[PDB]
Amino acid sequence: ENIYNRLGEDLNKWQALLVQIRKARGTFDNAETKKEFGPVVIDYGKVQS
Amino acid sequence: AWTQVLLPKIKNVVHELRITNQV
Repeated sequence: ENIYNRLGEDLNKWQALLVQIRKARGTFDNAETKKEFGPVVIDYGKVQS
Repeated sequence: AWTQVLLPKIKNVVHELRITNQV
């Protein structure tokens, strides 16, 4: 409801944030299960689903 | 011989099924 009130009657209804949500699906929705960086590996395995 | 192998060293070809944006 907060989002609806903030963006009530946007370009049409939102038309903007619904666009960046698909981009925010990044760092996510990939066959990659754990992000490696040097010797530090962060495994987003329990939350992936 | 290659044909009957299909049905000679043959490489194993593999492909996967995944899902993205629920497709």
